Amino acid sequence: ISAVRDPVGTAIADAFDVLSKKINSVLYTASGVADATNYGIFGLDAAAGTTV
Amino acid sequence: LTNLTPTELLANKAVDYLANSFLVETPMLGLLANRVINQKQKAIEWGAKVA
Repeated sequence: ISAVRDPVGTAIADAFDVLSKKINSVLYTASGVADATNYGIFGLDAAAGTTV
Repeated sequence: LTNLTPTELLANKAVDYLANSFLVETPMLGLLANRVINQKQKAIEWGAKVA
């Protein structure tokens, strides 16, 4: 299949997809600390805050 | 004259109709019917990015 003839290309596409998805995830709840869960991004629950 | 027309000899002209109404709707087949692929190979191989 064409997605195996380039394992590099396929891994690049997979990493791009999961990277966009992680970016979307982190941009929501990212306390701003850099610990591989939130990536120094502040998102919205550290930008605006969590609760009242 | 009942006897003189025995039932063995009275072939009445039937109406040319067969009540052949049975469930033939196959829309499950219907959709995904024009996209049947006739391979020349028995196996169906493809990739699946599982993770």
